[PDB]
Amino acid sequence: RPGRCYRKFSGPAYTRREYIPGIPMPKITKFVMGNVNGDYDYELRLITTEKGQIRHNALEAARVIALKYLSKKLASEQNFALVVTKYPHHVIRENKMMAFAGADRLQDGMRLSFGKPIGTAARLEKLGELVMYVRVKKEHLEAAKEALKIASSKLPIRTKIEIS
Amino acid sequence: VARSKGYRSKTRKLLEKKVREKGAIPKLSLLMHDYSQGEYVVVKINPSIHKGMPHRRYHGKVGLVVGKRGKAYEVKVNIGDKERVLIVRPEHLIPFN
Amino acid sequence: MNELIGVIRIRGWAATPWYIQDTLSMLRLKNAFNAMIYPKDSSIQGMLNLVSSYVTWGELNDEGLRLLVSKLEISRGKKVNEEYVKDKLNVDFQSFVESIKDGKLRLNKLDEIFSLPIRLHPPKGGFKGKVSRPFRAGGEFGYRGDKINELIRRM
RNA sequence: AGGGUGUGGCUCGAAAGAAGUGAACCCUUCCGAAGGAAAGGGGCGCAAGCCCUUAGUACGAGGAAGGGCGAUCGGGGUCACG
RNA sequence: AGUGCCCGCAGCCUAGUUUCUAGGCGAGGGGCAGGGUCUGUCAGGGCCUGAAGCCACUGAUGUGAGGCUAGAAACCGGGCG
RNA sequence: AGGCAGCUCGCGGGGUAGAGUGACAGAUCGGGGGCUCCAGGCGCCUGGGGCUUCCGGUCUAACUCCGAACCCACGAGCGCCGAAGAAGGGGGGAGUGGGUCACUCGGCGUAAGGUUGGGUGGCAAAAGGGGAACAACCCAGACCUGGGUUAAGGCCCCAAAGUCCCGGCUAAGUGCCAACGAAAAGGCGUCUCCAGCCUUAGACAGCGGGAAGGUGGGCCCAGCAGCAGCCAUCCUCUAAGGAGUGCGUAACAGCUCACCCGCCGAGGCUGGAGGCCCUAAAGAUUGGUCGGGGCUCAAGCCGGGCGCCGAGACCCAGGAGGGGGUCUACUGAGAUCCUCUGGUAGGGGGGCGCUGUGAUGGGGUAGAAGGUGGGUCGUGAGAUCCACUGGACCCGUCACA
RNA sequence: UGGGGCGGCACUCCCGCGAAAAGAUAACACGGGAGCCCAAAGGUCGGCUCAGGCGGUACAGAACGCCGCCGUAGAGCGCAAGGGCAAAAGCCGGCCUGACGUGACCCUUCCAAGUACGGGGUCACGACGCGAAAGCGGGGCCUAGCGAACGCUCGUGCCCCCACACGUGGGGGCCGGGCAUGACAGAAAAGUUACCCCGGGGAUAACAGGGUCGUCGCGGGCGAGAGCUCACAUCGACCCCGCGGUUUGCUACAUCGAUGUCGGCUCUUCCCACCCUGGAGGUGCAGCUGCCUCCAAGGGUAGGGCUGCCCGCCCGUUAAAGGGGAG
RNA sequence: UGCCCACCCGGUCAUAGUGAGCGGGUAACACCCGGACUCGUUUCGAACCCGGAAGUUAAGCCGCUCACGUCAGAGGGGCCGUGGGAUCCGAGAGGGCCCGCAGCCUCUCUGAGCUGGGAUGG
Repeated sequence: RPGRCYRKFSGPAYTRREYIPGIPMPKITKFVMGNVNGDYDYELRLITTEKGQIRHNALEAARVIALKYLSKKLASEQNFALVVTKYPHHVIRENKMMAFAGADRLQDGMRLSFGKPIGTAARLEKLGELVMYVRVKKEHLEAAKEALKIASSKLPIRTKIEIS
Repeated sequence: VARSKGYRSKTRKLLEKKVREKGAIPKLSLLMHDYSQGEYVVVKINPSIHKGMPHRRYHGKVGLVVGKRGKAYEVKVNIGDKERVLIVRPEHLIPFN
Repeated sequence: MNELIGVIRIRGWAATPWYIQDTLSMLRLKNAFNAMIYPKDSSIQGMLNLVSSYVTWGELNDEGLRLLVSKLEISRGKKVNEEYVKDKLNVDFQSFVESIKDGKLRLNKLDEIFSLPIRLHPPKGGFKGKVSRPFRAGGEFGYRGDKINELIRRM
C-alpha cells in the first residue's frame, strides 16, 4: 500500500495494546547503532518540518541505508554512533474487508468499516521534532551530512538538518 | 451505540476525589452548622458517602433551603425554565459566597 | 478612559449571529448608521468587545458630541413621550427636561446622562475612504480612540 | 424568442378622456430637501492628491408665480435601436 | 360541605390634588386556609367544594357514515356461455 | 410589575486542549555499577542468562501527580422591553417528524458533492449587486414612486469609473483564479537578504619558472620506480616543494597535484533561507486561453499608496396601508399623533363576482340581454361607459340561501 | 440494514471510551458485562489490619508455622468495568433477621421540554434486632440481575348478588402477591412464485454519468545490490513523492408514467503514456543485429485457427501487426 | 500579675510529615508498681480492666538541629495552548497577524504550624 495513504491524521491516536488486539510486529528491532558512550565532537541532529505520521516500514529501510553508508565509511564500531529517537507507538488500521469480502457478496461497502491493525507508525505531534541523530568527531561531519540526508530521501515528510 | 442511562453513567472522574482528602468523611465542621429556610447552598457531591447521593445532573450548582425532613434537607434548584426539589443529606452542601 | 463613549454600526442585520444580533438590539442598534452615548464602565466594555466585529466605537470629543447631537429630527428625538420630536431648540427641552433630568435646561448641558437611538447618515466620500475591507482589526471594526471623532465628523 | 421598458419614425383617432373658461410648447422670476461642486489664491507632499478659502455658494429632487405662443395632447397599432 | 385570613386591579372617598401605590374601601383575582368524601391507625393521599347554565343561528375542528376528486390486483352471490 | 435572548463584578463547578510519566496503570529505547548462573579461553578474562541500583530517552480515547482558554449556576450591578402595544393562567385552530450546504471543533473511514456528531449561518420560504452564468460565497432583508450617498466588488474595451502613483520582481502568455487549478527533488535561472574563511603584509582567477633530491628508500615483489596487497618516514633545504594528487605504466618514463616566486590591484570563496520563475507536469471527451478581446519598464505579481464608479442597504421628498392613542351617524363615517412595511406549511382580518328567495325611495325595457372593439374609474379582485350588431325582457341597495 | 438476502443484533438493562473540563449529544464505533449468586457473601457490636519484602529459628522448604523490622493500599471487598473504602465497606468472632408491615414524598428512567416499568434515595406510624449509648438497620460499599391489560391462583376484613321478603349453598368486588410476553414500552404466525399480480418508489439494486483511486497503468525521487574495475550503458531491491479516471473497489447526486443491456459488423473522429515510419543521442555501439533516452500523432498499424465474446494460446507473412476515448 | 508552656476538648487536615541527633521535666504527662475484688486474656495482669504508685527524662510526650517528603516566593531551564475576525498566506495539512486570556514541567535559592474551649506549670 502506498505511503500517501497514511500521511495525514485520520482521527485520534491508537495506542492501548490491551484494547487493540493483534498488532503486526514492527519492522524496526534495533534502535541504537555505533559505539555509544564513545567520544564524539560534532553534534548534528535531524529536524522535521510539517506534521504527519511516518510508517515504520520506511523507517526500518531508512535505518538500514544509514548503517551501510556509515559501515562502509570507516567501520561499525568506530568513532560514530547512530540512534533513532521515535518509536512506532501509533498503530494504523485499515478496512481490508473490501479485499476478501469485497468479492463474495458478503457485508461489503462501508458496512462495519472499522479499521484493522496492519502497521505501526512513529507519531509526530510537535513542529520540529527529533527523528534520529548521529554523533561524530570534527573530521567526519562532511560524510555525516548526506548520511542523514540520504536517509531523509526516503522519509515521507520534508526534513531539516543542522550542525552542532 | 446508545449509552446506558446508568445513574452514575459517564462519571469516570466526576466521582474521582483528589488523593489529598481520601478516607472517611473529614469535614465534620461543615456538617455541624444547621440550615434554615431561605438559605443559599452549593451542592458538591461527596463520592465517598453512599447515602443520599444526588444525581450528577445537578452537581456544582446553587441551592435554596426550603425546609427540612428528617436528618436530611430538601433543596430547590432551577435547571431550565422549571422547578425541582432535591431531598439530600447535608454532607454534600456548602454555603454559598 | 473617559465617561462619554459612543458607537456606530456599519453592518447590516442579516447574516448576524445569534450571539450578537440581539446585543445590538439590547444596545438599541437595530440597524446600521445609528448611535447613542453611554457612561464608560467594565460592564459596557463586554458588549463592545463581543460586538467589535460589527461596529466602531471610541471616546468622543466636544466637536463630535456637538455635531452628533445636532441631528435629532422630526422622527429622531429624546424619549419625550416617544414622538421622536425634532429638538431644534431648548424649547423642546424647556418644556420637557423636567421629567428625568435636573438642572439641564441648556442645549449645551447634555454632557452627563443619557439619550436614545439616532438615525445616522452615510459617511461622506465612502466609509471605504482609505480602507476597502471593513474588517481589519486596529483599523476597521471596534475601538479607534479619538479618531472616531473625525470619523463621525465625516458623517 | 417578447415583455415591460427609454428615445424616435410612421400611422388611427366620431363619441366615449383632457382641453379654447387654454392643451401642448417656450421663456422669465421665485422657494428649496438631503446632498453637493469648480476657476482662482496660499501651503504641503517625488508623484499620484489633499488641506483653508472661494461656499453649503453656483447647483440641485421637488414645488410657486408670472409672462409669450398658439391647438392638439392623453390614448391605440407597428417598426428601428438601447 | 359552600366559610376565613391575607396581598391586591378598576372604580369610589378623603385632603393634598403638592398632581396624587397618600391611605382606606376594596368586586374580580391570587396565596395560605377550612369543609365533604373514600382510603390510610396520625401526618397524609385521591377527588369534590368559593352559586350559572340552558336554548337558538352561523361558524370552525374531531369522530362515524362515499366522506375533497379519481385511481388495483382482490373476494363473494346469482346467472350465461 | 416585573421579565431577561447580553455584559461586568462577586462568588462556585469542571479534568478537555496542553503538560508529565520516579505519581498510579500500562507501552517503550540504551548505557553505567553491583549481585547471581552458564558457555568458552588462559584463579583470571571474554561472551551469554537472571536480579538490583543509578543515569538518559521515546507514547497513551479507554493513565492522570497537574491543568487553561473556555462553558455553565446564583446574587448584585449595568443594559433593554414593559400598563398605547402587559410576568402568569386558560381556551380555538394548525403544519411540522426525508433536510441540505458553507464555515468551524470531532468520530468512522486514506478518500468522497461519503456518512455520522457539537456550534453558527444561510437556503429552503429571501428578491436586489458582484463571483460568467448559480439554492447555498460576500454585501445586504424589496409598502410604492422619485432624488442622493454608500456597501461586497470593481475602475483598458466589451461595460461605470484610473492606460492612477512610488518602489521592486517575473520571459513563461508563468500569470491575468477568494470559495478552484500540482507534490518530493533538481536549478548560482534570476532577485534580496545570516553565518564562516582568505583579501593592499598584495585575494581569487589568470599567465611561466622553481614545481625538486639520498630516494624509484622500500616488504614480500621479473617491476610496481607514490597510485599490485599493509604502511612509516627523516634533511639537501628555503622567497620553493611531499618519502608526493589524478592520469597513468607489465615495469617505467612522463604529464600533474601540494608550495613559493614574477605580473595583478578588486574583492573572492564555502555552508543558509526566502520570492518569482524552468523541469518535474501526460490524455482525449469534438476545438485554442485569464470571460473574451487582449496584455510583458504589464491591463501580472509583491510591498505600499492615492482617486473614483457602483444597489432596492442608508438619507430625503411625495403617496399608500396595518396596528395602536378624538369627532358624527336608528350602526358606519371624520380629524390628529406615534409606530410598523421580504415571504411557503399554517392561522386570521376585510373586499368583488355568479345564480335564486324576500323585500326594496327603487327602478330600467322593442332603443334590454349578449357579443366586438374601444374610453374612464378603481392596487387589484373588477367596476363602469361610447359606436355597432342584436329583437324581448333586465339591474341598483340590504338581508338571506 | 449505507438496495435486498445472507451476516450480525448495535432490539431489554449496565461500566468505560467515544463525547470536545455545565447539561444533553449520533455511529452496523471501540474495549466489555446481566437475565445471577449469597441465611449468609445480610444488620449491628466488638476485636485485628492487607499484598509484599527483610533478619533468626528442626524437620523448615522462595512460599506451610514461630519471633522481631518495613510496608499509604501496591491486597482484599461475589460476578464486567468504573469509582469508593484502613481503629474500614477489608479480615476474625458475638448476637441477631429491618432481605419489616402499612401510608408517603422525591431522583434516575425521561436535561432543558411530555411519559410505563425497574432501581435508588428521604420519611412518618408500629413493632422489632444490635450494641451502654448516641445511633444503625425497609438487603448486598455505589452504578446492571427485569414484565402492562385480560384471565387464573393466593392472602386479606368486609362489601354485593335483582323488577317481594327471608333462609342455605354457590357465585361476584376490593386491596395487594404469583402464573408472560428477550421482536424484552408487550398479534397467536412457516417457505416459493423465474406462471405471478397491484399501487408505488430514483427516499433504492443491475447497465449506463459524477466523485474518488484501495487496486491498475504510468512517472519521478533515492539508491542495497550486477554488471571484470564502475550505482546510475542496461537491470534496479527496501522505501518515498506524484499523475490518469482506460478496468476494477465504494458513493447513491441524476435517471424506476423505461436514456432498451454483452459482442461483433460498417462508419467517423479524437488522444498520446510512439508499434513502425522521421530527427537527434548514448551504449559493456568493429559493421549488421542489438539495448536505451529524447522530440515527434502526419500516415500506416494486416490475414488466419481455437474461443460467442474480452482475455488467452497459436499459424505464416509483414514495418510493426500500439494502447485507450468518444453514454 | 501576666501571657505562653504543655495537658484535656478541638478546628484547620501535611507549610502541620517522616527519620535521625540533642535539650526540657521533681507540677502537668507518661514511663513505671501490683492485681485479692470489677473485668479480662479461643495462654499469659502482655494488652485490656481495676488497685495503684517507688523510680525516672532513657522511651513516648515536648522543644531544637539536620535530612528528606510537602506548601509557597523568586530565579534558571523545559514545554506550549485558546477564544474573537478576515474573498489573509499556503492545494491541503498548516502558519502568521491584528482583539482577549493563559497556564504546564523541571533545577537553584528563601520561608515553612495555625487556631477555639477549659483544669496544671512559669
